[PDB]
Amino acid sequence: GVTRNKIMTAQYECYQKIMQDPIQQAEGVYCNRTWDGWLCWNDVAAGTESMQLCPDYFQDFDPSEKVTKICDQDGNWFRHPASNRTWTNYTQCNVNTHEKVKTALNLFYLTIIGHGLSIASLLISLGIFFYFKSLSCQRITLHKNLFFSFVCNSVVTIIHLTAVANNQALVATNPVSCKVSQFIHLYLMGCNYFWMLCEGIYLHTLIVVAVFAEKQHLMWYYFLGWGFPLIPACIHAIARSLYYNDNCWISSDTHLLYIIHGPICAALLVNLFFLLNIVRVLITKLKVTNLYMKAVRATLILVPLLGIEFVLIPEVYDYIMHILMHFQGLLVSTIFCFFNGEVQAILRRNWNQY
Amino acid sequence: EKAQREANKKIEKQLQKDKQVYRATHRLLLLGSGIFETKFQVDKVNFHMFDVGAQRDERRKWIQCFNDVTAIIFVVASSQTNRLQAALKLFDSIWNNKWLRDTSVILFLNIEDYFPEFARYTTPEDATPEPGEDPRVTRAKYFIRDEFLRISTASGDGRHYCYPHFNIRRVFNDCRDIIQRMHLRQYELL
Amino acid sequence: QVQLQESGGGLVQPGGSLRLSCAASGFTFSNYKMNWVRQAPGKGLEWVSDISQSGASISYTGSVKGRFTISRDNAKNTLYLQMNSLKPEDTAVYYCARCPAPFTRDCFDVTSTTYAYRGQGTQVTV
Amino acid sequence: KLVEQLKMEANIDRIKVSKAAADLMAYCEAHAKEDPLLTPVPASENPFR
Amino acid sequence: FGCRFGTCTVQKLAHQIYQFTDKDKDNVAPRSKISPQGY
Amino acid sequence: DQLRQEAEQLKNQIRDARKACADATLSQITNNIDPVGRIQMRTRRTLRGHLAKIYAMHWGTDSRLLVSASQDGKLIIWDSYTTNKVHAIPLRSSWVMTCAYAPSGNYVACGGLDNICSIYNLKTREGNVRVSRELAGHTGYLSCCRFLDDNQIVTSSGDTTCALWDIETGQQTTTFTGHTGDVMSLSLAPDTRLFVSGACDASAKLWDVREGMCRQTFTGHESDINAICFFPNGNAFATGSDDATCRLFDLRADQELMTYSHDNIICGITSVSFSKSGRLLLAGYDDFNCNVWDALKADRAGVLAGHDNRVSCLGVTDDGMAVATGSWDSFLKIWN
Amino acid sequence: NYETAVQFCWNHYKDQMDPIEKDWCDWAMISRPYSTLRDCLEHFAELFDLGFPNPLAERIIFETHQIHFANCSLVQPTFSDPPEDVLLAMIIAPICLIPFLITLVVWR
Repeated sequence: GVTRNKIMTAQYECYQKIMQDPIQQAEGVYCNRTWDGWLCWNDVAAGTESMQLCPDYFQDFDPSEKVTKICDQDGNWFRHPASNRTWTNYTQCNVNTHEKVKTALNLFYLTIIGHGLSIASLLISLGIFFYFKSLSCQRITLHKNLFFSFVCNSVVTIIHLTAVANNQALVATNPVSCKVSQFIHLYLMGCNYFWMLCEGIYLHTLIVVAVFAEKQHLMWYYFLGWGFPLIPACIHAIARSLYYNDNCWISSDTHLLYIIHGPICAALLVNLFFLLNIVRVLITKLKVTNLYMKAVRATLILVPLLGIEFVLIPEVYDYIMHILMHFQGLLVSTIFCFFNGEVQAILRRNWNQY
Repeated sequence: EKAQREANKKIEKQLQKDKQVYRATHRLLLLGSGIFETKFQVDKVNFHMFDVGAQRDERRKWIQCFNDVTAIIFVVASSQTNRLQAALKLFDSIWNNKWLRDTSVILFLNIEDYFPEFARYTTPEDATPEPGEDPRVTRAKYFIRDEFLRISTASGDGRHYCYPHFNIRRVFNDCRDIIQRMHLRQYELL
Repeated sequence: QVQLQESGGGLVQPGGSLRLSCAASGFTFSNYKMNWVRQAPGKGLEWVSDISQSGASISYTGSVKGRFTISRDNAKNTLYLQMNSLKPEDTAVYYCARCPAPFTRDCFDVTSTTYAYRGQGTQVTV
Repeated sequence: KLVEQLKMEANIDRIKVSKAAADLMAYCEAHAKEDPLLTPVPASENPFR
Repeated sequence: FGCRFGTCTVQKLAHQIYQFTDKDKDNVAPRSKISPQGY
Repeated sequence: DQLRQEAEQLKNQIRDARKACADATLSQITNNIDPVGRIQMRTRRTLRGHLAKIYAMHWGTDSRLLVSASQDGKLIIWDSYTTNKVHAIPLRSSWVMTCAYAPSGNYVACGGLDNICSIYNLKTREGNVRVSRELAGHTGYLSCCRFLDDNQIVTSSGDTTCALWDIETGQQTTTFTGHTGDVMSLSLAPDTRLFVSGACDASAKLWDVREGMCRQTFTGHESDINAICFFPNGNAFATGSDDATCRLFDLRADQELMTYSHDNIICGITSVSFSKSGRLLLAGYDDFNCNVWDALKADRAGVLAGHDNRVSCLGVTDDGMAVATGSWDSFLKIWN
Repeated sequence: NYETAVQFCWNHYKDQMDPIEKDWCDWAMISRPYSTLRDCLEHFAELFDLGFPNPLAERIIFETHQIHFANCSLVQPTFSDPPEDVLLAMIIAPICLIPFLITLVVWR
């Protein structure tokens, strides 16, 4: 129903664009502004196949897929020699969308399951940490902060994807609340990787440099993990509204997303550098008294914590990448709270009593 | 009723102030009033050594008071009643004690009758002998080092480590290595 | 009442042989690691030999390695030091010492003076 | 030396073990009602809960 | 262009999940206009 | 002189005189009594604030205020009722191995590994506790100290010697000798006329505090005695050793009455204290847990399992209302 | 013929749009006439196998625009990319700041 209205609005837009500015500075041998029936075909150079992204009016048609339309060098559209009609193959859109939809729903369900398992495991871990109180160090405080950031990001992305990105009534309304949900989602996604960065900084300043116990002030870590991600997200919101504000910001074709995923990459690179330094000093320690079965063990123990999983890269490839980047909370909770020796022994001892 | 709460607040303020000093000092036991303390400092790090005098020769009860120290400085005396064998037995007892199994030991090493195998022992060419040194004394030193490593490497558990040597810079670097290894073992990386 | 009563050993010519026995009573002989120590005339105590609970691990001091053999018998609760090829530097009082705690691999305070859980000793002179 | 101490420990009178055990048990039974560790006192008067 | 990093895959997924599920979208298309013998 | 055969025949006569007085065992007597059942105690309180392992703790006679000593060099008085720290005394030497709370409540003694027993005054006019006295006459580490009153204190040292001091003048009034190993603990009788002491020679000696003689000596342990405590009656006591076994001795019988040991218990004992009625025997072990034994049937009645490190100390209130256990974990837990 | 139906259809559209002068640029309420005209054009083209778009379509659009939709001025480029140089500055502005904070956390 709304597809016909959108097509009529598109035809009205072609008419308004034709009537508004008929000033064509390049009025040589080319094809004129017209409407093939599904898209506004403006003034394009002749003898060239003017190709654009297929519209989102149909279900078979895929927005990512691009239709092909050529206008012949005779000052008009290229005529197909079968019916003397404008040669325009739109089959690519329909073929592309059907295969993509099946994968996309599977990835959505997988993301939901992974974030739910992460919520469960990290909640159990935070409960253990806050209940035992015998495991209370600075690293335990930073682990608590990281786990809270994890559960926050997971809960917010769950309540944003299944309510804001799957509801077309909500997106059509475009209420400030949906936009704030997208905002705080970006803010918490930044906080996640920046708390990974803080954990990496703590490991590096605890092992490599300034190893002696100085009881770090532990105040700037909070500002870096929770305070700094406010800077880009805000810088996003205002910039997004000023240049590319549409559809609750749901559309992700802008290079305004790099304001959020830009500093995250730098955090990942510096965490990779810190991981390299840590494994280097670990190998140096292991060289005096098994340098290929124990060093790689430390690497696979650190990469879920420091989040080098995105730099671990050097279609089952992308699917495994999604399952490793969405099960991050489960990994850190089973590595640092369920397989950690101290808490494991404490529970083993506690289990026979309560 | 409530004055106790402000008293507790001030007391915990003092305790949090004292915890910064406590965690910043490194306790060290020295084994050659009732205990002689010694404060010194290397690279702005304050070390606190304790040589325990005026005690009896039975150590099995008060040695348990020194399991949380950073390291146990262990000075052997060979250069009588075969003092080196007694030092070996003491080091073995310290290594295999269930409370000192997590405490590292720094070994400062500052004859063929009590050890006949030394008469058939060859100096390892992988040694580092300084010039102007008798081959006999370096052979003896490396033999003592091997006799101590035969005990310090036969372990099967414990987080202790051995740092044999052949002067405060060595203790400083060894305590730094001990702290690094402890931090690594906290993250289960070691 | 830890007794640790040892016997055997007298005046034997050099290069001879003896067998020092040590009957222990008042505790479970199988849970403790046992030791042989000796005190030379005009010298401090020194450690000679040791034997574990079961009897697998055995260690000696260098001077008696290959000559003396320690052996425990848990059924009779008795320690034995079989000595042969005795030298003139072996004349001493031999004490049958016990580790202070059971089920331990370390053995503190042996060879120390005024140490309990130690026999009176036998004078082995050559 | 030390045998005089044993002599001082040899002229003391030892009651029979049955009587000593009976007295210990009688004491433990006569004061059993005011032991809050084995007769749990109600929580309304327990100062730790 | 969009993103190429592994961390934007939660944004594009959302950007892919709302335009896929459209109540008014009709997969049926006329075969005349689909081929080069039409629109 | 070779009177060692005289010594052995005298100790044999002692052994036969002990055997003649042994009608039966404590089990044959307390074979028909009813067991106390499963004793389950929850951690009511967890005092926190010590930065290092707690070596010793002691209740006041009011059952509220408890003093605990840690090797961070701090002696802290805690109002166990409200968890608030009443006092935090900083010590000169940090290896305090023993802390005592005076029965009147005005002084606290602390000592260990410095050969000195320091008496700190609490009820002071300046509002700040200070060193009242420094008793220095021992040649080995202080393993235990107990107040007789505000003026007399008894100590035991690693030099195989106990001492009775006069705090006002600060000089050894009495010296108890006769042990051959480090005296690891002592226990004052309820009437305080006697006190028993366990040493590292596997023997426990009973001393009359008014004289300097040793009344009786008790053997039966196979290793070092680490803890000792009188029965609330004052006619018996209990000792824990490194052989993973408690032994209950009776003074009037001169021989051991009961043994508490399990085959699955192979760790030494660090602290022993009876309950108010003497039916239960609480013993802290190296397995990081405490065990509550039925002191009559010798069967385990319960296990307090809340410590992550070896339990160092253990104390019971004078009214039997709570049980304070300290540990190398640095936390004191009040059980009830 | 197709021209007769086209003329009748244009007359019907004109009769339906005569009272739409108050909303001559409001496509919300005027979408019904445009949809009817488009369906009419598609029918008249498919009945005679005519190609779309054709000169008749352009003439009808010029007629319906120069007389009715010649006063419309709506521009909503929400999907407009920000200036590349400005974009780059915004993207790297936070990144160029991270090293200062990480050094401050390392030292302080």
